[PDB]
Amino acid sequence: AAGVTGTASVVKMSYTDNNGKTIDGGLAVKVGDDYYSATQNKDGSISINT
Amino acid sequence: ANSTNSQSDLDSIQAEITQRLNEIDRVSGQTQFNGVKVLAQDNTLTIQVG
Amino acid sequence: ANRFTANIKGLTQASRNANDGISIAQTTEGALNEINNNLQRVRELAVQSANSTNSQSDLDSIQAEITQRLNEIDRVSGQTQFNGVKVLAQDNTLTIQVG
Repeated sequence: AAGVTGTASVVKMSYTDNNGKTIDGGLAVKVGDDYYSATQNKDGSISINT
Repeated sequence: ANSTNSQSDLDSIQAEITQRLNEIDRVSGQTQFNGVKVLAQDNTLTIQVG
Repeated sequence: ANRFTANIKGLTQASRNANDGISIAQTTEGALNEINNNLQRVRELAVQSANSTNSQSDLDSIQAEITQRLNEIDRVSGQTQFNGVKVLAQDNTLTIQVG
C-alpha cells in the first residue's frame, strides 16, 4: 500500500557505539537499507507499527 | 563538543536541548497583553500621545 | 554584559573539557607505562633465549613465561578504560573543544 519496493523480512535490531558497547532491541521489518518498527501478533505473525 | 561523550550521553543532552527549545516556543506562543499576542507576529501598535 | 556572560560560561565549560582530556591522557600514560614495564622485561627473556646451552625444555619454559607476559599485556590493555572508553583498545581521534 505504501509502495515500498523490495523483499520483506523480519529482523532484530542491534546497536553499537564508539565505545564498542552493544545492545539489542525488539523486532522490525527491513526492506533494503530501510527499517520499520515491528510488533508481534499473538499468533507469531508480524505487523508494522504506524 | 566533548568527543568523550557516548551516543547515550549525547541523547541525554539532546533531551534537555529539545525541552528548552520547546519551552521557548511555548512562552512565545502563550505570552499576551490583554489578548495581544506580543510574540506571535510582526506588528505595529498605535498609541496616541497628543 | 550578555556577550561577556556567554564567554564566561563557555570558558568555564572548556575548563572541565580540558580536565577530562588530561584525565584520559594520564590513564593512557599509566597503561602505557605498565605495558612497557611488561614488554622490556619480556625482551629480556627473549635475549636469554639466544644461549646455545639451553635444553629445549628450558626454551619451552621461557616461551611459557613470554606467553604469560603477552597474556598479561592483553588483559591489562582490555582492562584499561576511562568513563567507558578503552584507550588502547582501538585507533581513534578524540576532539575536545577548549574555546
